Amino acid sequence: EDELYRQSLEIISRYLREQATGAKDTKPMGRSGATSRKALETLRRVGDGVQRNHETAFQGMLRKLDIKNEDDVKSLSRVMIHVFSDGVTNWGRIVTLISFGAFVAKHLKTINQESCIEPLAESITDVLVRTKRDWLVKQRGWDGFVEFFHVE
Ligand SMILES: C[C@@H]1CC/C=C/[C@H](O)[C@@H]2CC[C@H]2CN2C[C@@]3(CCCc4cc(Cl)ccc43)COc3ccc(cc32)C(=O)NS1(=O)=O
Repeated sequence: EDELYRQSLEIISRYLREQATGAKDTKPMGRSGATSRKALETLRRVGDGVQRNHETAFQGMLRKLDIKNEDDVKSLSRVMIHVFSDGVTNWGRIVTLISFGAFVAKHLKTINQESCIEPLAESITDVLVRTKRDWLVKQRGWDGFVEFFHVE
């Protein structure tokens, strides 16, 4: 019914949850599982590097957002639209979107608000898919993501 949304949510939710808890989800992927698995391998390799390369800026933005509760987490959609959607789209910026999401997910675990991680992943997915579908489709979706970051 909306295959790109469903697959995006699975990849994003899995990465954020795994980043927060330190444990891999053992459940099978849904449809397009082969691609989703490679997308997840790519985020672990690339997204983890991004959180370190931008550590000071990431810690700074986190502090500025001052996330304490569910209402603070709900406020993030507006900021993501402002910063991510209102700019050039490329894979790098999409990785920063998702990687900073993981950064926030880990924060939510530290403040014992782990229940907000899946809603956060839904919000990120809404921003990504619902504001950049045209670009994502043209760039071959998650297959394109995997191809873009491929290690020979
Ligand atoms: C060179 C650039 C990366 C480094 C920039 C870091 C910035 O200082 C802040 C640290 C977090 C980033 C702001 N923001 C983080 C935002 C905006 C802040 C709220 C938020 C919340 C969640 Cl859950 C996820 C993302 C975000 C929106 O997503 C992006 C996407 C691309 C770039 C920036 C960005 C963004 O600017 N990406 S980029 O690759 O062009």
